Amino acid sequence: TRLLAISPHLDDAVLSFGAGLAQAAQDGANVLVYTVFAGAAQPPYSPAAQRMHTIWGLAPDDDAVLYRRKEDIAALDHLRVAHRHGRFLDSIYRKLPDGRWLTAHVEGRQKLAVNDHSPDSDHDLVGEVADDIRSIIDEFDPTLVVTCAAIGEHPDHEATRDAALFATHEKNVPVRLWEDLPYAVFKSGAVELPQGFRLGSADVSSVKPEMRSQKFQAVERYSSQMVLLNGSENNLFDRLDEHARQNAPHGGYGETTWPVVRSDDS
Ligand SMILES: [Zn+2]
Repeated sequence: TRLLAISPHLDDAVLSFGAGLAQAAQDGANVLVYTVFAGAAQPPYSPAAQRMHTIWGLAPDDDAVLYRRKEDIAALDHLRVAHRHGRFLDSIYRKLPDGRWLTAHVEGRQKLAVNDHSPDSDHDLVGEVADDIRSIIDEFDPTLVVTCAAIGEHPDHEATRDAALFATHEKNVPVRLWEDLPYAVFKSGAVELPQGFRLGSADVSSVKPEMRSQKFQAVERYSSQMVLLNGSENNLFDRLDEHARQNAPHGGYGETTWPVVRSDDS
């Protein structure tokens, strides 16, 4: 078993699928977690990115990607799994064809806005990511790929998911999507996939207490994300536990995943 996890950002795979990853490694699978939007970034940073760096406990002009890459390696090392850091820039670092930043801070507004841009630029990014995933599939030869459902509709999550669907389809490799956490605690769960793909029946995993502990300890390695993830209740792990309990009342901890299959008539 060769399991390739494809994470949009440096944290998503562990938050969403860390128990699954840790399980797979125990069961003797060869596990690699490739993060798409782990591309090196350097100043000048946008006001929005500088604001994010501050929220992450860094100075505005710190090399945030380096800090986050080191966190990811610690987290994945804790799960006893391999890492691979991709070349693509997080949405907060990307520019539009016209030279504007992709993402902007709006005075008063907490949530960051995305600037309008052409169909083509979106298409091009997904195409590039798909190219890199195809290359990694050739190199690593996975028997299973897992990536995000993009619950919560983060553009980087949607780009990752779509690129993985295209690449795995072309390469004829089985693929599953995980339930994005903690996003799924606040969103309906429904997603719109690219034409021709659909979700099969959910699997809700059941993992031993030791794996839950390992997952949660691994999440803690992402120091930069802790304040953001815990919120003003300081209750990330409680919310994750409650979410799992909802989906398995007579169970222990678990993670929801769906197989992705081809639609009828496609
Ligand atoms: Zn993410």
